Amino acid sequence: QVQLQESGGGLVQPGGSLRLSCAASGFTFSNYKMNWVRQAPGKGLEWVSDISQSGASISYTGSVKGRFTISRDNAKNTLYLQMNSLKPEDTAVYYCARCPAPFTRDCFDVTSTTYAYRGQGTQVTVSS
Amino acid sequence: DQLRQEAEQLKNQIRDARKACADATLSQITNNIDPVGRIQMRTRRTLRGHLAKIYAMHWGTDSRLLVSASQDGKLIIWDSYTTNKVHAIPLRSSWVMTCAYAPSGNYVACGGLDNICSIYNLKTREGNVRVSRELAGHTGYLSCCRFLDDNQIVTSSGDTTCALWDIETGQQTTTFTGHTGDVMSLSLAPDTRLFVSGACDASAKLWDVREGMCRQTFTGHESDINAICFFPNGNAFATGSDDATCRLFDLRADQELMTYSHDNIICGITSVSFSKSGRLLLAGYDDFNCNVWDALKADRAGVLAGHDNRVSCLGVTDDGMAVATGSWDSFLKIWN
Amino acid sequence: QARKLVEQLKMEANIDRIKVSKAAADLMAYCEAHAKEDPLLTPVPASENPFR
Amino acid sequence: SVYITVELAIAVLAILGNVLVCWAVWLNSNLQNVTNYFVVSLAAADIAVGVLAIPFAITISTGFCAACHGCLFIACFVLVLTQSSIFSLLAIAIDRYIAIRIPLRYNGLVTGTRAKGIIAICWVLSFAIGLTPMLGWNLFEDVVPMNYMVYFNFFACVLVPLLLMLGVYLRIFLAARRQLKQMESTLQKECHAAKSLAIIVGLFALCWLPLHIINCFTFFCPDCSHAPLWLMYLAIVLSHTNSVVNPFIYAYAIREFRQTFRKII
Amino acid sequence: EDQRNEEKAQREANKKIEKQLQKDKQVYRATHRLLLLGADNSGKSTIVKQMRGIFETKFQVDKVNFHMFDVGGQRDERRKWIQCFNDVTAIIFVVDSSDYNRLQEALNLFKSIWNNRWLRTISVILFLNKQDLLAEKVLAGKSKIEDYFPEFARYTTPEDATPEPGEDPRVTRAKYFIRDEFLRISTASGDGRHYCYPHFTCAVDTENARRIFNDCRDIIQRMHLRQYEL
Ligand SMILES: Nc1ncnc2c1ncn2[C@@H]1O[C@H](CO)[C@@H](O)[C@H]1O
Repeated sequence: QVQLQESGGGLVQPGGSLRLSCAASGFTFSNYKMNWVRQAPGKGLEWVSDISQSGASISYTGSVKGRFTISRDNAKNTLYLQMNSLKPEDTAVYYCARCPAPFTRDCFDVTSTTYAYRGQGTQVTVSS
Repeated sequence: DQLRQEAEQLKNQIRDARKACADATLSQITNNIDPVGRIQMRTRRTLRGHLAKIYAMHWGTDSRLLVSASQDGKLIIWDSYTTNKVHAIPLRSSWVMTCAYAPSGNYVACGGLDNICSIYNLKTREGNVRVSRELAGHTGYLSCCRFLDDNQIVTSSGDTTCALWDIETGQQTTTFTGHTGDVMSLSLAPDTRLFVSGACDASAKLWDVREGMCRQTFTGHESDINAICFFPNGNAFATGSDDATCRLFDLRADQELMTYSHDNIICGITSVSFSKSGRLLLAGYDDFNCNVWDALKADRAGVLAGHDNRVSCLGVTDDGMAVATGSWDSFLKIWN
Repeated sequence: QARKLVEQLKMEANIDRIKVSKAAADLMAYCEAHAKEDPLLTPVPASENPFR
Repeated sequence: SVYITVELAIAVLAILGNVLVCWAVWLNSNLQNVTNYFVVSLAAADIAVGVLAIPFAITISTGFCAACHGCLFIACFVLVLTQSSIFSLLAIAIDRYIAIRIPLRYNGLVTGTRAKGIIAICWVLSFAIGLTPMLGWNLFEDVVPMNYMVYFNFFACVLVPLLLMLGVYLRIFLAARRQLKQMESTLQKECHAAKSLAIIVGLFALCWLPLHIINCFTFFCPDCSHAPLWLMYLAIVLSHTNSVVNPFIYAYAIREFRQTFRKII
Repeated sequence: EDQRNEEKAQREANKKIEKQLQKDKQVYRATHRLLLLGADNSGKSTIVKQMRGIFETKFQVDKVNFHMFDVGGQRDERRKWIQCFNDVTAIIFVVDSSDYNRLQEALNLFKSIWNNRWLRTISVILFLNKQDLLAEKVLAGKSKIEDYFPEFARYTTPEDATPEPGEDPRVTRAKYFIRDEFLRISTASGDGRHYCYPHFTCAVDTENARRIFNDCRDIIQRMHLRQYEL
């Protein structure tokens, strides 16, 4: 009953804001830490962001630091990811995966096309 | 899109069918039975002689001999009635994951991260115990290499593949596929016509050895499945999920009849087994203590205690006269 | 690819079902039958248990 | 004399503490190892010395009047047991030194058979030294050769221990500093380590010196008549306090077994 | 009691089993184990000179034995089989320092290892490979760290510098920036129960075994001292 659907996404010119969503279903949302991952064409997956259980602590990747705000709404079970001031090279299919063990801080959720707690997908591109 | 929608529609239909024909619940219908009552479990023997932490154990057919192995890379055949080292077989690979005892008692098997669980004999004609056959063809590690008879061994790997092996040729005769993630534990049925496999994707599959295909599916957990045990009646089975909760399903109903969990516990399960009568359900945990759940009232009858570290395995005898547990402390215990 | 996953969903869906009430009743009146021969439920007399 | 009351109170306290530690060993397997062999041997020595010597000490103190060689027997017995305690302390110190000096080869150099070897060697040495007077070298001061006392017990077989363990623990402190300032406020870790090692060595020295120093002074100054019997008894009770306190040092307040005896209650 | 004559044979078998198990225990305790790990194709197979689960290596050093482990036959998934290594003496982590893109993945893997429940109490030796390759790349200068990492903009080499001949300020800056990132990861939460031992190496070096020896000695010394509660 673990289901993960990813709203938002599509086409937008460079530097044009967006929004994204990952509303889980069938598991205790508040007990896990979330992640956002992506994979551009001709390249494997890669960690992007994450958030602790309560949202007190956050992290980011080097490239997009200061451009994306990752917000977790525990009550509504929907995890946002604001997209700001895009760059042409950031186009890729995006996912949303809660790493396996609840009540911890260790995660191995970027397996090569083998993980099972990953959302379906969403498409974002940039063009003139 | 032309197939994802169809899959969603079929899944919704299956869920609706499961919801229907669900009048009342097990807790609602069995609430008028008296509680089993507090139990007074205690150790009637302890087993020592290992070199490292223990991983798996298994009872024999005679309910008097049990075999277990440890990270040290050794197989020890004990004797509960009169504690004695019946045998001590060290494996070629110091690593090991599971052990099994043939119903005939004349063969055992075990494997580890080397991805080959080999066959070991115990009725040596000359007089020396020697490995008989090593089975190769699995890619990942092995998390269970359960026996079937003197010449057939069921096996589940860490590479989402389970297969039944013919020992004589040492070649796979059938391959089971379909599990998304890693398969961890498997258990046979009393009629040896079906077996259940739990995988690290919050789903356990029911199969058919003779035909080799998935007959049904069950999904009621929020994490991977760590252990699975078959009900003696063959109409149900329990699974040990890492999400700190044990759930029970029924084949005929196709659903989850009742679940065991509490806020007192925040640790995932490690091993599960059933009592001979079925009322008692033995559930392991990560906090060195093994609970006992009322399999028909969702209550706890009083946890055991007195083990050093993480409990790795667990089991009950064929006759149900004793319970054995292993842990990472290199100790083996036997309870009343 | 998924042409077999959809078929698997189909075969899994198409199967006879048993009401949970009857399932519970017939899973209860087996622990209500194998109670006399239940070792753990009732402690065995000293002669019964070989302490092993 | 309250002397009695004091000595028996110390003896019963020794009984309590040492039964506590031995039972704690009985009630765990992780606390039984090659190292803890030495701790349990120390506990056994402490038991024996307290239980038997202390009543023997008071009985000899009561009066002898030259009743043959029974007093010599009791005196040699108490000597043997006390020196067995001393040698147990020295052995644990040596084990700690080797462990902290050669960690890699420590496992292969400290075996169970070897451990039992040092325990047996320590006990036989204590016996073969404390039975020396019977060979023919012949209250306790009233009867025993003070020349033997000074030139065998104090000047050699309690100084050599003290010096050896002092040097060993100094090397331990140096190693602690090496691991403190090399890879890993630091002005407090040194203070804590110094406090620990000092307190232990100085406690042993304080609880075992007074009696022997008064013995040496009395041996060397015949014109100096004698120290008061209350001084003598204070030194005696100090030695028995060392016997009581060894567990108070060793594994008690170490946050490792102290928790083990804490959970039982 | 004639049936007890079989109990005699059982006792004899017990005696033989424990007689062999004594030597087994001695050797097993004497042996020392090292769980190797690192991204595939990162100089792993070539880190050590080797003159002495699938890939294992035995090499004596000054009358001390080591048993290195390189499990490299399974799939990418690691959430399960890693838990079976809760009692290793130490870990050796090798990363190809020249792969700027893959460096972030290596960083995240190391963080997950450090914060893993069952590995919370294991210290890890750290090997950084291809220092010469990184030097060549940075001197060429076509690429840049600033491309992938922003913290390189305002990083000043620490007062604890220790360069060698040829190593310029730029290459020293890069080396110590990577090392300081790893050290920050380690120090974010250590609890004093485990640390990391940074090192630098090429693929034609030999002192590696000595470095592992020294690291193991220091870690075991610290473990004993901790058991002394200082
Ligand atoms: N002068 C003395 N009076 C009493 N006990 C003594 C004396 N000299 C040595 N001992 C004994 O030697 C040990 C040193 O404390 C104790 O057993 C103690 O009783």
